Amino acid sequence: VGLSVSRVGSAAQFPGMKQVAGTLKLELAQYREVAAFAQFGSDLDAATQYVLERGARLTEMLKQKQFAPIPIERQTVAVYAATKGFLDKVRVQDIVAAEEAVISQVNPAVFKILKANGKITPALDAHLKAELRKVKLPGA
Amino acid sequence: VGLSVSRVGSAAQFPGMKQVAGTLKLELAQYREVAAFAQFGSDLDAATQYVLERGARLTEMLKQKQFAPIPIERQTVAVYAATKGFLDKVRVQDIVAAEEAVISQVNPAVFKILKANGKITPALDAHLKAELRKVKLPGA
Amino acid sequence: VGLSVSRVGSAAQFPGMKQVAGTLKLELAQYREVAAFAQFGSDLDAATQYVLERGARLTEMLKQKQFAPIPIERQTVAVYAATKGFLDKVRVQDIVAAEEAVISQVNPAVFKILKANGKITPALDAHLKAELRKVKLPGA
Amino acid sequence: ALTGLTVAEYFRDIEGQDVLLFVDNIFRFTQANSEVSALLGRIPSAVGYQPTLATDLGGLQERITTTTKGSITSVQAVYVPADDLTDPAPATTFAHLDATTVLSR
Amino acid sequence: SNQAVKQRIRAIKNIGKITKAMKMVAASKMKNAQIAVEQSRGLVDPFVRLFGDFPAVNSNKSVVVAVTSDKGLCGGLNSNITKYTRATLATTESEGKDVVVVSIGDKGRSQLTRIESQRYQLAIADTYKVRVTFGQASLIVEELIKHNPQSYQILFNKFRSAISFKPTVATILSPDLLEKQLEDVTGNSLDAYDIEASHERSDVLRDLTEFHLGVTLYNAMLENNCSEHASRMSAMENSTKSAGEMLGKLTLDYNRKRQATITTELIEIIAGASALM
Amino acid sequence: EAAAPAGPKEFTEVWNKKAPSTLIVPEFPSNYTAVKAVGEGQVHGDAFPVNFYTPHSILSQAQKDTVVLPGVDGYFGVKASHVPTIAQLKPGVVELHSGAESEKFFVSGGFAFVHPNGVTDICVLEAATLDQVDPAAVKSALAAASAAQPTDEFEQAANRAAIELYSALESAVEAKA
Amino acid sequence: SIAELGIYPAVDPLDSTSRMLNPNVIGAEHYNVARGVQKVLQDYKNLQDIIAILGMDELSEEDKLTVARARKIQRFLSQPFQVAEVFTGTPGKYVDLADTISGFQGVLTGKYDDLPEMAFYMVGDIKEVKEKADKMAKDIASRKEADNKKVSEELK
Amino acid sequence: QGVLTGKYDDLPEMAFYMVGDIKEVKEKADKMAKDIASRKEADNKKVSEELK
Amino acid sequence: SIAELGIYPAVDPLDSTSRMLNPNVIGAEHYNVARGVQKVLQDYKNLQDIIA
Amino acid sequence: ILGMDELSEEDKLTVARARKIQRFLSQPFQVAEVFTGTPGKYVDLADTISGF
Repeated sequence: VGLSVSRVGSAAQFPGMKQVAGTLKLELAQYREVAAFAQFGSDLDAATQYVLERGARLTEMLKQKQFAPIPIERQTVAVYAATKGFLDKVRVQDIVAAEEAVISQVNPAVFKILKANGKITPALDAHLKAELRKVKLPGA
Repeated sequence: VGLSVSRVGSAAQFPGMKQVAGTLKLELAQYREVAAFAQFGSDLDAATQYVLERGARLTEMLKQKQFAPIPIERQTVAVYAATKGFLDKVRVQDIVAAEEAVISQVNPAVFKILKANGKITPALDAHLKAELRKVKLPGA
Repeated sequence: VGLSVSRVGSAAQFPGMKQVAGTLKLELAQYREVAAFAQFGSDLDAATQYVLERGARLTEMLKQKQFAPIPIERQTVAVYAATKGFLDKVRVQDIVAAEEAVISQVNPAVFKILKANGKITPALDAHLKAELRKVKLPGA
Repeated sequence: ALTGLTVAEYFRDIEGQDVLLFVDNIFRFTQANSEVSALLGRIPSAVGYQPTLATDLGGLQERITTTTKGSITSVQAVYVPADDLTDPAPATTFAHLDATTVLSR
Repeated sequence: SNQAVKQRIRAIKNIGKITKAMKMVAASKMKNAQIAVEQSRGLVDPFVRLFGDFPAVNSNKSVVVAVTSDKGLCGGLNSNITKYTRATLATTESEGKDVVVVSIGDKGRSQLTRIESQRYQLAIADTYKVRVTFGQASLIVEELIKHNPQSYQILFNKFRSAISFKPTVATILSPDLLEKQLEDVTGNSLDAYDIEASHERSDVLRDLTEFHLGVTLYNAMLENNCSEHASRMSAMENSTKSAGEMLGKLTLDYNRKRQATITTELIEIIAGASALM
Repeated sequence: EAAAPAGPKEFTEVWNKKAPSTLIVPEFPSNYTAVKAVGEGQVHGDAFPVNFYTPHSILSQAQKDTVVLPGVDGYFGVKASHVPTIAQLKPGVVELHSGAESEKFFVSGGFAFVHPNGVTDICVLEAATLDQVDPAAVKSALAAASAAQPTDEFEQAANRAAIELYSALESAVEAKA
Repeated sequence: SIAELGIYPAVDPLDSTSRMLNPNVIGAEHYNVARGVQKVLQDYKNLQDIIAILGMDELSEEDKLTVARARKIQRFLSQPFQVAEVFTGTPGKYVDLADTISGFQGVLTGKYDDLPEMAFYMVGDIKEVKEKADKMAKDIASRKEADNKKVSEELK
Repeated sequence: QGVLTGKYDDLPEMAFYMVGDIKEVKEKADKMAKDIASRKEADNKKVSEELK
Repeated sequence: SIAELGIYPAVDPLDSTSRMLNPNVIGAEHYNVARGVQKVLQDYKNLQDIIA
Repeated sequence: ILGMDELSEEDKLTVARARKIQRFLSQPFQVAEVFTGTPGKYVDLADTISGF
């Protein structure tokens, strides 16, 4: 992530992903910022240990399989569900499993209106935060 | 001894030397697991002092001066005396004298038996072990 | 300092500097070997902390601004004032009024004698030691 | 260095003596022969030395020997480039050295 | 390419300088904090000469203290003590009893709250931040008699030599609860002493076991601090020899890549010139 | 009754059966103790071994012939074979004697054991000899101590300790012989 | 370097690849244990210089578990060959595929954290780890059993 | 010169990140410390309710 | 290396040089704060290795 | 890092031998007595072996 650049940056991606991806790009920079300080175990003031799980949950969010691309609205729902709340009580081992709970169990009509708007409107942000609390996350 | 191999002439070994060289290089093999951490590396457990002070005597058994090559029947007798434990009481500083005392003091009939039979026959290990207890190894 | 050589060496320097700089390069070498301990909180045995503060004030002695070269008699006096122990062993808020204060507050007759004789005689290091003690630095 | 070897070889082969020969920087001998073979258009070998490095060194170092009439002993100052003993010029020169005198600061 | 191995050589070289500095820092700290250890060794033995040494008592509430270190380059010391802590803590637990586990030093809290989190009530750190003194051990011991246990197991590393650090367990019995009872044989073994104090023996033994807990806790953290410095002095020695072997290997790899670079750049130049000549 | 004999020999078997066999048995402070209480000896006549102790220093470990200790019931001398005692000490002067010459350390409290083999053990937290105390400070400190008496009786316990220690110290500095 | 450890065949587990390592051809139970073994071996390779310049004494106890498990599963990739038995003497071990998948699930989950590292070296199956682990504990106890002397054979 | 001589050790460290003058790190510290003073109410009447 | 910390423009403050960085040209007050920033940055660059 | 006082008596005997061994490796040369006054020594091999 640190070495892969892009020249266009914004103005050439999804607007709804543009709302939810800058807070992922900078938070992974915070997560890589503490990896050279995780060989000792001092765990400073619940910051260098909190992002040490938050970014580790984000990098598990970014994994995916082969020959199975995801539509863009399901990606910007699935990374909405990670850089916001709804996933910090989940183990790092099973977020790849938790993402299908997020994608499938949530009503497939929020995907159509997120595709057709193009961004996350506050009318849609409310229902998206509402239906991200009703699903069952398998982490135990 | 770890990096050196010869797997073609391993089939063409002197028998008798093949009998004792197996436990020779196995004892040196588990001696190489005590390399640079006897009490150099971290600590000492001091139960493997037997393999430490055995691999040392097997190492200084195999040392040899220049321009004096040894016949094979006197090599296998010397390493039989080394690896059966017949030089276990001798200190590390005079195994060079101990093995030449073994060669000079053990009667030269057993060298002819070992060369002509070509193996340590069941008639020969008894007379060898009877000859090897009645020699005066220096030091101690 | 450690990688800069001159194969002509001391045969072609100022004889008044040659008897002062021979101390300087020696204790600079001593400071270079004890160079990790400058960044430590636990103070050592004060044969190293002594050479640490001494080598630090000696490296700050040899700093020089651009396009302002110094005559050889003034460099000799300023190096004499740091190798013989007339150092700023105060707290170092007075760097502003003590580096140049040595060459500006001693009387210039010692420069004339040191330039014309080319050597700090026993009749001149006496007056130079008497002159170095009465240096004002009245900013404090 | 061959001129110096000739003046020593007179005292060996004719006078019948035990001669010293001080080749100051055998490395500069190697370096000069590397320059010579580069000027003759030859392709350099490993790191940039002459292809004939071993034999150009052995042309010098094999006339320094003990014969039936005398001997030439040789104290050769050795420079090691880039602090690298496996550099092929000191690696080749060390093959001919029979001793080593290290002067320390 | 050939620049990464050069700066890696520089990094390993400065790490070797750093650990050679830390080795003799720990050597100085062990050499000065050794006389304090031998001076504090005197006061612990009149109590074990008086009260004795009873590790295998049957108690119902017991406080076990693991004296660890604060800084984390000790090299196999705090792990050794958290091994011995549960090794003696499972040895003396077969009665269905209560156990409070306390650690002195936050590297004990990083190692004990994952192995016994059910029994861990106290974590005491910053003890070696300037020096250990008897009033500090007294305050820690008062926090230990905040609970009212029947015994006190204290786990620490005795500074035997600069190389050997024997991990010991020292036991202190509560006065009215086990101290009078573990001395009972043919009457009592403490009745030979004529008490010349103010109040009755149930308070003399209370004062004496509070004093004895404080004294062995002072000597515990003092012996453990000296062995922590002396084991850091050996761990940093191993670190310098490891970062010297690594530097000696990586310099050979750099020289090989250097010679290979000069050869392949020159072969590129010759191949480009032979196509034109 | 001692049918449950705890000890260093009897911790070893329960340890060797319960704890893992990789570890050597943990040491005990009894292993570093050369002299004890019940096993006799250590007197051989008029001498007896005195071990005067502080947490920071070992003040004496030689043999003496009499020591006078400031117990709570007053001073008392310990000759070569005293009765075994556990004497709590009050602030006063511990005086050693080896013969004609004596050293007098003023102590702050502590205890003092003498054991059935005649070895005695003086165990105090702070013992400063009388040369190290200046008398101009103890008078002003007692004046500042015997003046302010707070009603919180923890502080009056500390005040009672203050006036006891300072008064015995003031009587300990005009008591030169 | 794997061969300099003594581990034969000296296959680098993190430099060997296949197009058959795909869940749609070998099934997810084989693919997940293969990717888990590769994850553990890479996560041990990331610690390789910290373990060198500092030692194992300072690592986290969730990473000392990783180092011990990877030292186990890189001895468990070692295997005696039927063609290498002429110059080693240890007989060859053909291991079926399901044996390897079950034997490598077990070291990953933690079902064999009590067995020593060298119990896994040059054995066929995870069964043969168990018969080598206890045979290593007979032979540390068979040192103190008997004093073998041979009498009255000079007339035999 | 302020951050060098030490006038601004009372500002947090990331307040200096992506700003203009020295008058903007001081007010980015104010915005950061009102925002880390906030996010303490969590019960209801936020955007998540439906009849809002 | 500066850009991997997210600091833009990724100007190396040490490895950048100018002919104008002279106390006779831009003034000694500008020159000393420039040299002081480079001094504290080089000291931190030397301390990072013992910090880690 | 520790000191010569904590050394063994045989770990001080090697020091006491090695200091005079490395002093006994020194030699005044005949080519330096031009300007250093001390006359030069030519040592035979038989004297060297016995003297060491």
